[PDB]
Amino acid sequence: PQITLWKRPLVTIKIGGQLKEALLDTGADDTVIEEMSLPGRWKPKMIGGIGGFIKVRQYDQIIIEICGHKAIGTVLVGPTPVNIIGRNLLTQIGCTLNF
Amino acid sequence: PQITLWKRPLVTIKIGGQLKEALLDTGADDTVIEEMSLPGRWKPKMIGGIGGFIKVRQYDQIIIEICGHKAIGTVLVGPTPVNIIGRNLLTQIGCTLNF
Ligand SMILES: N#Cc1ccc(S(=O)(=O)Nc2cccc([C@@H](c3c(O)c4c(oc3=O)CCCCCC4)C3CC3)c2)cc1
Repeated sequence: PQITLWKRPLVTIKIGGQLKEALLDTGADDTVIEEMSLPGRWKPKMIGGIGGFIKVRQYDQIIIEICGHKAIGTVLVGPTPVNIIGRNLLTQIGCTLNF
Repeated sequence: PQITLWKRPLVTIKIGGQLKEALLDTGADDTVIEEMSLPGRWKPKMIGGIGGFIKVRQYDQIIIEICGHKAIGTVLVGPTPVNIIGRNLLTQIGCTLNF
């Protein structure tokens, strides 16, 4: 739908069998979820942000049901303070910025 | 106009007279800009990023032209990786998220 930005755009995502809320962040390239157990193999890597870099585990092709729609792609797991849905998944559910 | 998220939603902003590149970040509450000279008096602030917190100088009433549209609000100046345009100034231009 259309989402106004007076409030944090927080949605409910279904991932790895668990429900979690996340923030739609158009600024982020990837999707960073809090430390949790996901199945598969992963390669460790470091993403940087405001404040510095954090070490994370990159799992490939994971399915996420972000707000009623499914999407597949990479998910980085680690010590992030908030669950963030980034560009690599926002494009899959057809999200655009309009003004 | 309408922006698809296949590439970084970078825009040309005009602040302080200089032209700068900025990222439209819907997850960011406030606008954070790399170091520079702005007018007035400031207050201190700490904003929480993915990798931790950083200290910033808050300036209010700053005139700013986000790709054509001119908004007037608070800008935080600090040690950021890239200039971010947050919701405080994104609601001023009428920006929304659609899908
Ligand atoms: N929930 C929440 C929430 C908590 C704090 C804040 S805050 O005070 O605005 N601080 C604040 C200010 C500006 C941005 C941010 C975010 C953030 C990004 O969107 C991006 C990156 O690192 C980040 O920390 C990576 C590279 C730089 C830009 C690209 C994407 C946080 C939400 C994840 C937080 C905002 C929201």
